[PDB]
Amino acid sequence: AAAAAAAAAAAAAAAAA
Amino acid sequence: AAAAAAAAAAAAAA
Amino acid sequence: INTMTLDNGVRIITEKMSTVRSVSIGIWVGTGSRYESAEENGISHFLEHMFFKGTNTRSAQEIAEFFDSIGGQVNAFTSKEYTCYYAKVLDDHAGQAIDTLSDMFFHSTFQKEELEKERKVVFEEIKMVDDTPDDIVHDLLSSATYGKHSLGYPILGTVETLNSFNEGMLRHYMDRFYTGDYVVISVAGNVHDELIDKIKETFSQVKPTTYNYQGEKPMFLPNRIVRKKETEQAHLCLGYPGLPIGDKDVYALVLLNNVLGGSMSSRLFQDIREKRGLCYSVFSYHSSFRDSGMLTIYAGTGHDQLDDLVYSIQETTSALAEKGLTEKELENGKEQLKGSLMLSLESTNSRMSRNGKNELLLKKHRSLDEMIEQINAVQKQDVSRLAKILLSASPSISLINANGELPKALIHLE
Amino acid sequence: INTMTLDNGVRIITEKMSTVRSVSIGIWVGTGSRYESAEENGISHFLEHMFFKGTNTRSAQEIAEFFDSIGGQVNAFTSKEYTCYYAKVLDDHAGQAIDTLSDMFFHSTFQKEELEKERKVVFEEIKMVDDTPDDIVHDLLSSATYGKHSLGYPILGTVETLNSFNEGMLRHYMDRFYTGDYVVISVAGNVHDELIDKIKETFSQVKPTTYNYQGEKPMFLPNRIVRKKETEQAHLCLGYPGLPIGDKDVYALVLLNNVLGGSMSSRLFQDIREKRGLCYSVFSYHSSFRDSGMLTIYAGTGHDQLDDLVYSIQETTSALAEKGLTEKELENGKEQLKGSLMLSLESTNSRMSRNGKNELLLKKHRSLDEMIEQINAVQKQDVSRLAKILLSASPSISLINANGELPKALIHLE
Ligand SMILES: [Co+2]
Ligand SMILES: [Co+2]
Repeated sequence: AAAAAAAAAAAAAAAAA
Repeated sequence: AAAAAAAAAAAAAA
Repeated sequence: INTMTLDNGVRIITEKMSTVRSVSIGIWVGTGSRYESAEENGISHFLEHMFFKGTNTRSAQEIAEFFDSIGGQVNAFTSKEYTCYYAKVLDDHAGQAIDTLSDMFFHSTFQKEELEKERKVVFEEIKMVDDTPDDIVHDLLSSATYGKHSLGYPILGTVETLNSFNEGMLRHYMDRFYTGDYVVISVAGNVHDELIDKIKETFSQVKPTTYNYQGEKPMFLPNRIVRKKETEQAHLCLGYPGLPIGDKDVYALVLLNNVLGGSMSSRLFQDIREKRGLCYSVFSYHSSFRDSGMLTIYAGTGHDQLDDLVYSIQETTSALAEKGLTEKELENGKEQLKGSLMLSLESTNSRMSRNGKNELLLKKHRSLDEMIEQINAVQKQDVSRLAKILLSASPSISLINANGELPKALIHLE
Repeated sequence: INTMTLDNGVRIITEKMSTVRSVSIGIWVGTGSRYESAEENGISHFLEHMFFKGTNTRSAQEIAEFFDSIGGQVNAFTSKEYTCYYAKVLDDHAGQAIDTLSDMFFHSTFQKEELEKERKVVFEEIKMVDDTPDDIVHDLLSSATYGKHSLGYPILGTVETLNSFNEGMLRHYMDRFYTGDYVVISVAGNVHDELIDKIKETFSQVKPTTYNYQGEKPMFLPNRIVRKKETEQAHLCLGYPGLPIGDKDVYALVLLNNVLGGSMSSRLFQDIREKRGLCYSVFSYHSSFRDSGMLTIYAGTGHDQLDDLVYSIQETTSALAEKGLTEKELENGKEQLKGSLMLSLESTNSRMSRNGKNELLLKKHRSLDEMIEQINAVQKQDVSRLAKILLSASPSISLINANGELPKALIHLE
């Protein structure tokens, strides 16, 4: 897909992502 | 449609 | 969305988008872990890795260097009924991308040196997926649901089978399945005829499909698999019968899953997470195959809360299977599906992927308006009647936890 | 890329695109785990979660139902130096999206009932990353590297800390940082002037920043953490010194990481996986903050090859540091970054997150041509130099394995 977010390498910290 | 199962574990590389 | 069938059977499905400057290329092969046999389990996935180990003119590293110089957006994945090799590049490199992808497809050099090597990587891949309880739990669910059927085989295979693998098995398999009837090339984005003809010219080399594959139908059984592992949470999966790819009532299932646990407003997200605070992650998804299909629910909670989670989920799946959908929910589901679909029209991979997958698993091409009609055409009771048929069944169960013993998910007391 | 500021201090950064229907709204706030203090560790993140638990106008469920009705493309996350709330909606719903996001930002009530159940989901969210060894090991590394400084504290916070977070602690924190100087609304895509007016008229309400955060600067400690966990693989993380967010040679660091383990053709990927097949996963990434930064390497291998894997990663980083990189490798990187950047421009969520993050952390923006030049300008001299400075330092180690003891191979390293 295209829609890109802005996470890191490894450490969950979202609603359900 | 799309056939996206659960957690990925069949891709090419990390 | 143009489509094209060459004389060997290969199909070229294209979709031009002027708004973009990129282009997604995909080589979709109609085979997967489902088409394998006991001894060759994992062969499909191994072949997919081996396709990047080197050709007669490009070595493993040269392949890597090329795709990196064009953004690095190249990936491969093996499913149960299809395999995929795709890449995204800028218009001015599509030709080269096709040449490299092509050469990998046709002229790969399965050197024992490189293959002995790759076998080890895949062995790590297996262990890594194993150290991911929230992921391997989904695989076990397929094993408990289908037993010895090929659908119950893990896509990565086993350490045993992999050790038996060699250039011989690879080519013997590649010869039967990587042929005319199974190959589909999907291209989306800013495509120019030149490139398309290049694809046409190149994939003519694909040998006609001569092997007649005989596939048996699967039986769904509410069996249970449990695994004792040192974890904080209890990883749980429940399986319910679903529908097979072709089925006419697929849009009905899509909407039914959306209501179940396929969104934020879904019953499970609200009942189990928002209200009970039991799970950070709870969701549902559906897997549709040729002859079979199935609805899946995942959930993870602290051990001490496992029994409560099963009950809570049970309650949610009942009032759904029994009473059904509401009019507000049915439309909310549609607004979502239409909305996401509309939003995906901006990604070339997204279209490329959709196109190649439907052409391969439906032998049909569905336009926007066509898919949209379907979504809207779904009546509130189609979903309800479906939820009643599918969600009533005794579910198959997968579970990973500390004590490694099944909880109290055999009786209906609370 | 038009950038404007209101009186309260909040900045509005926007970017109109012309081949898209969607729009991406993002509410950036310059505060995260770094800005917290021991006792309120986890507040930044727990807050991000409460923003979806209900307001006076709409309930947690109505909030879920709204975003679902518009694709479900919503989400939020928390980092060490910033928090983010965003959505992707078809323009005809962008106004409604902003109305819902505003209500959450301003009139979000932190009821005793919700704040209670939501504390649990984060307790589950915490255990979930805990069950994911290839994920938490990265955090265990941040801990070793920064000891007891806030850069070492987990985003999700600790369980003892969450256990006390009340509406008082939330609002106290929130009423300090969620102010003019930290707020930055970013919009990209089918941006209409009408929406920008609705934004200005809404985020003007945010109160000016009175509080004046004074923070300590971190210090790199070549420490090591080891956690014993029943696993199949030994998960290793090695951190090295990096560079600050807007440092002189950031792009040289980007290119360095690229050659190190940042791509298929990187030294690490080719040496550890491609030639030895020691890992399925081996990569590197840079983490840069406004005053510090680190270069991180990751690798998963079976419990046995942990000694072998270590010496191997050692050689590579050793050789890179000492001998530098070739011009071919440097040119291969520029093409990768340039091409990667190009393909990203097609995404709305991609441009929004870039601008918002830049404004919030660097305050400066660069057109595509300005970005491409910066990438070109980098010299092999620069990169190879940096490689020696950074990769010649004693690294920090975070390790998770079956026995929970450090490997013998984890010694010689100068
Ligand atoms: Co979170
Ligand atoms: Co794989």
